[PDB]
Amino acid sequence: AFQKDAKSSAYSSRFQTPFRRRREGKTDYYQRKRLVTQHKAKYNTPKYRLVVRFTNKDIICQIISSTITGDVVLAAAYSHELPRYGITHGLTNWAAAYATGLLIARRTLQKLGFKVFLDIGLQRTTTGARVFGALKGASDGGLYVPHSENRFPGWDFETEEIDPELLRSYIFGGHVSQYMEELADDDEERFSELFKGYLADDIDADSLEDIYTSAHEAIRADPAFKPTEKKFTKEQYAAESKKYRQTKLSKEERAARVAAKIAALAGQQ
Amino acid sequence: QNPMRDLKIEKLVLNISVGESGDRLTRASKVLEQLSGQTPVQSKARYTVRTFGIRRNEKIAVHVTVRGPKAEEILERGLKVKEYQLRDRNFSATGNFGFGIDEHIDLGIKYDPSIGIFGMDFYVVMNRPGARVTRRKRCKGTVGNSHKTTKEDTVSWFKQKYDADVLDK
Repeated sequence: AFQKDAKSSAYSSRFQTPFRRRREGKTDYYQRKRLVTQHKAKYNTPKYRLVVRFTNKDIICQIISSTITGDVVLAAAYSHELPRYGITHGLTNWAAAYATGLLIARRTLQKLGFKVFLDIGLQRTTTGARVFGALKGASDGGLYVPHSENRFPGWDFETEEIDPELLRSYIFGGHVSQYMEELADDDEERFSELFKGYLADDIDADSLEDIYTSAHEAIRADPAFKPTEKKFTKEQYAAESKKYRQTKLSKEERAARVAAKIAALAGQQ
Repeated sequence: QNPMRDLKIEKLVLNISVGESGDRLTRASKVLEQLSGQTPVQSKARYTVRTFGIRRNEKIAVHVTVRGPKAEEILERGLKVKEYQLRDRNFSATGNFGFGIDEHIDLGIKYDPSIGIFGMDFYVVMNRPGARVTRRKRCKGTVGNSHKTTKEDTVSWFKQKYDADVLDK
């Protein structure tokens, strides 16, 4: 980098590296401490977090607990399963968060015959955020997930009040259809760009609420998680992958490279 | 290579130093408002000076940051004023640049004698796509070497579109 920046021996020598999962900007250890650590007199009683995470367009809900060897997944549901239940579009929206969360609750609570805490991760807590969508679905789903109402959309700021006519509307995609409506007579340039697939499968707005309404039914009816079929084995995926992973060296090879180098770069061209 | 490592402007930040609070500052503010449409921000003196006649926390200067299209207008519009001639300094080693103009009228904007005239500081910070990596909350990273904005690269950018001249050695 910059000549008069650059790093001394002494800088590096005494540098204390942060964790790794911190270097990665992925773990808030301060919040993790407080999420995980258990009352000392409840002994080996695991403290299960419901982890909700948003990728660029897949939602992740795992129920996780901890172990000094590593954390431990009890249950996992991904919003990409939702085609299974009759959901194909907008699956990182507030309603896919709800749906996925309900899928998580129903699924685990099944394989159990349950108290659990929200790991928001690094998400901001803004009112109307969709992490909290996950929460509602896991809670309407059957889990005991301790929570308050003031981050669900349709929470009145300037009064301690929830409009649930609104929050229902979000669970079902009502803000998405209403946009989808509104775009059907003020601009079809854009309505064909985004909302494309809805044309391509003939699902115009009004129906949006039913898709989710019956995604719900479908889910409670069979939450039991279908793994993908696979196609190619452990071994193959491995083998084709090693075609693309460089492999280190011997000191012997490196030794030559320098000796070779002092043959070239040195003895007067 | 080049695809997707274009060279957008991150932001333009106009700045008005005024060795005092009061009318003369709220007027500098008024200028930046009507010129940006955004309501501008005030800055307090960091320590007290005396030979500059200011006290810690005095409110001494306003400024405003402006992004996308609107940025380019005011850039070019005041870039005009400067006859499309900057200098070889003016550009930072990290590839941003700026200039001053006095008389904030030399770029649209009437006179109004109950407003006065002000000088402005123009400062243009440049970047490429994927600036977000160094700026979002999670997995905050630093941008790869062969992606960083530089002086060479930004000058050449300026010399091109705009057509303007660089100047000096």
